[PDB]
Amino acid sequence: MEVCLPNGHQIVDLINNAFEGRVSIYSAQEGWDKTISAQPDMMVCGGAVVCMHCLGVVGSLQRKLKHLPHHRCNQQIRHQDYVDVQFADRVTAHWKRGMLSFVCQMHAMMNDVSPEDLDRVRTEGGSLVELNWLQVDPNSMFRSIHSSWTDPLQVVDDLDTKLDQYWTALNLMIDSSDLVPNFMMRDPSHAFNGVRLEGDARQTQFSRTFDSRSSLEWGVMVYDYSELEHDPSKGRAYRKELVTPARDFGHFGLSHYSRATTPILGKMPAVFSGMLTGNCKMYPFIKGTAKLKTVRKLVDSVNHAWGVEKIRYALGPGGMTGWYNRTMQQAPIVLTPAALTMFSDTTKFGDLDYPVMIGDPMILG
Amino acid sequence: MEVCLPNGHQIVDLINNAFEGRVSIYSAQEGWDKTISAQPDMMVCGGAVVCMHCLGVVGSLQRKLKHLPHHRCNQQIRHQDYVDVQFADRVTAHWKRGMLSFVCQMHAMMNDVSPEDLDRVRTEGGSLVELNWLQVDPNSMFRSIHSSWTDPLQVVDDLDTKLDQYWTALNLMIDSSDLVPNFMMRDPSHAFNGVRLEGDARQTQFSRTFDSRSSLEWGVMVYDYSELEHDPSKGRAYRKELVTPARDFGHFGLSHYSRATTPILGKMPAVFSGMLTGNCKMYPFIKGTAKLKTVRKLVDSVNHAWGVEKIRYALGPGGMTGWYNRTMQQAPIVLTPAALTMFSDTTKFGDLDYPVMIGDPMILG
Amino acid sequence: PVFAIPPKPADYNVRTLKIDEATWLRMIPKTMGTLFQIQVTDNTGTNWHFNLRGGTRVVNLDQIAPMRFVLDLGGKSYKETSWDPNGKKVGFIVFQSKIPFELWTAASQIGQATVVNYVQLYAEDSSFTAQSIIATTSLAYNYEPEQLNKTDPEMNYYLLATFIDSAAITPTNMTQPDVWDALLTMSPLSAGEVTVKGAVVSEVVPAELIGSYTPESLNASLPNDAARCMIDRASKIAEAIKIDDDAGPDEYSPNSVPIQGQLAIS
Ligand SMILES: [Zn+2]
Ligand SMILES: [Zn+2]
Repeated sequence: MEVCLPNGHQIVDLINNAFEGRVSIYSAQEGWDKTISAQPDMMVCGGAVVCMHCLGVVGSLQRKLKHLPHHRCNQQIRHQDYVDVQFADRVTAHWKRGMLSFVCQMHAMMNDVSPEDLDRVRTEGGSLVELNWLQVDPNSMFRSIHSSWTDPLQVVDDLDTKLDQYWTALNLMIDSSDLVPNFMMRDPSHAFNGVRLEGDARQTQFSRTFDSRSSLEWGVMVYDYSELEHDPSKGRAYRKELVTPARDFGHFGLSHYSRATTPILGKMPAVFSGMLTGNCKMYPFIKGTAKLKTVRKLVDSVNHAWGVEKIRYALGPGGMTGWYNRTMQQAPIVLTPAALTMFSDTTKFGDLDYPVMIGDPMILG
Repeated sequence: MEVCLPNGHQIVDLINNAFEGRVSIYSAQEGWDKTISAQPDMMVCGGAVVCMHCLGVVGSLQRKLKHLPHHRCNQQIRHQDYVDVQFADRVTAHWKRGMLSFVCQMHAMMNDVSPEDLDRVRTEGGSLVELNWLQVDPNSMFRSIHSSWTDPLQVVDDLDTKLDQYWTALNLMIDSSDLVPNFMMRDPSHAFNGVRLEGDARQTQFSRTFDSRSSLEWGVMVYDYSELEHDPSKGRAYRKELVTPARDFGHFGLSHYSRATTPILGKMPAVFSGMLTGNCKMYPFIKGTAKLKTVRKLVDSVNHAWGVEKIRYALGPGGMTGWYNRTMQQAPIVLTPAALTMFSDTTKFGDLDYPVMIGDPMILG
Repeated sequence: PVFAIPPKPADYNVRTLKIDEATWLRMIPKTMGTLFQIQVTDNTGTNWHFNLRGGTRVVNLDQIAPMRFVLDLGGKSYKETSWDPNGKKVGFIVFQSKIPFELWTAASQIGQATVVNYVQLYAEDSSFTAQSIIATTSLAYNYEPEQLNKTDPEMNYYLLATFIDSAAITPTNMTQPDVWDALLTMSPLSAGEVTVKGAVVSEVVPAELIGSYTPESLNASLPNDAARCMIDRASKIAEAIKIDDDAGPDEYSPNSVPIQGQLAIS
């Protein structure tokens, strides 16, 4: 049963999903459930069901598959040839679950502030909620030498629905009381090149992606607004006018604009799509050109294993190498979630005034 | 190399361009530059490149031409058979350049009024800027017996961009200070049949077009608001409420509506497209039916020189005579720039109160 | 030449194509604040104004084989707060530059450009309130590789469709990136050249075409794509089988068993 390679746009799709941790993987051990890691046997690439042993299309989403279809498999695609994608996908999956636990944590606390405490901060300012960063996803590959990316994915039912719900609830509260969070950024790119660091946070080394070439285990980074409180001319009134998120992002419930967090986990800021865009989706702030590199090893692997015409007729002009190049030039468009280029142009307060340090996430007035 | 006649809509296009002075003409002497008059060898009619010796299509805008293509030319189209178009185009070209120099002149002056002078007029009224009409394009075919339409076109780089820019600047100023110009009309048709004339202006004879059958040399006509100033009940307050352009045309920066001038040159008012239409284009106030007559001689010329079927198959039903007739009935639509039918319906002040005379253009309060 | 057969035209809306599917399109990335006004003349020396900015798309002419383009802006609006398409002009501009289109940001990188054709638009009111509807257009351009005469291998050939005007187009008035949100009809100007997914090939291997196109890819292929041709040749076989085969659902026949044989061994 002869099989063909997938088309360019289907590999672009694989990559886009990987960086949302939603690639549909099938292993003979665990089936279509990727909660427990196992070597991929098949992966869904833009509708097509691809064999991870030859990278041939052996099915589609239309007909259900319980096993890897019997096919004439060249068997020359090695695990090492596509693990970069598998890594990207699994790590993002671990990352989203980690980010969720963090959001819930802030939510619950914020949703417990006594009406008195709230009102006091509304009037004079000062701390309202503080989370010990040591408690932010303590046993993830991002916070412990013992954990690995191959570890089981924390089973979370309705991950995306909760992420949407909680992030919304949290931000609506932060907005109605003109509060100030120390875990948000107007432009996440400032995290890698802009904000000034203090404490241990100074040695931070941003890979700016999710790959197995730079430790992803690190601390929870947030803003140190301490010196702001101290400042006389920057009291409550000041905060209400420039610091509260609404001033730079717009009022949460009335904006399309995305909001980003500071590097809370995996030295990777999170971007949340605006509320009026439909729902609040979360995406890691990784460049498209970076995402594409996860298939760099696969290109050579395919070129070595498949026939010239087969590669040309499936991947298009320039074969798969050509596809890779043409895609690299389009990365900003074809490999970039819309939310990443949806930040408010106008920014009063900004991200460059106070320093970022490994510390406790918190909401204050 | 057999050639065919152009299609009806392409001749309609030629005419429309002629009355904007933008017909692309090629002469063996000057090439595609019509700065210096020469007999046309080719003209561009709605995309097609037509031979002016047989009126056959010898090319298009796609392939560049450096000479008149070698073709089987019947050579029966005489210069006299299409000069009416050439005349129309060249005269409009001369006209636009003349109108531009006038606008610039008002602009510069208005843009020199000392803040004191301005403010005084804002408060009490009275003259603010005055141009000696003898200085308005003194050496054009419109102001001197010595000049001719065949004279060289004053080289003006970016004619249309300047016309747009200056007309805008000038009107924005006139609007912000509620000023009053004596060179504008709410409905240019009133110039030919409405406004009452005084002085020598009474003998004015409007051809209502640009043709070689009525002198186009004349004076600069404007409104004589003199008796308005004198009137007690029509002081500054009155002007701010009814006379300033904004009241009849709308606020310049917020309107689609076109603004017209009084007969400044060639006894032909100019119409400027509204600012919110994209840009400010200038067009002479000539009826479509008038424009069409420029090809009346060409029709007979073609009917005499071309074969029956050739004319029928290119010009359509009724041949070229039929085309001419059908077009005459459509003139209001197919030969009328949109700006000419875009004047405010509501007009408080109007064009019929004060007289028009050959005088100095001016802005006052 | 041997594989090809008389081709048929194809329709596309360059604006709604996915650039990761139609390999013959290039685009200036949005969100970069890219915006620059340029000036180009037509073959009669007349100067034209138009803007290139984030979102602007072009057709990569190189490698598509002889091809005729016809653009129909009929039905579209393009009406903006300070821009009315009525009376405006659109044109086809062909660029020749060594710099990749995606990287453009300044007028200095456009190399050699010529407005090859243009038409004046007519707008009216559409069934949709507050919207203006543009009259049907037939803006044409014939891409003849031999006329361009590409020499320098680093030369790129691009095709654009935007508003052009005799007066500089104020960027805040007309904000559209181009007028590619229209109906484009491509017609091959040769029946001896074949392409595969956007680019010319000197020869085809029919059997490798089998099962290698996604619905997306087929739809985005050029009118002279080998697949399209394969399909028209194959349909003569389908027609033939049907003239002889009156088999009902699930019934075998002399024309179905050949597959069964392959399946049996497979
Ligand atoms: Zn396989
Ligand atoms: Zn001729």
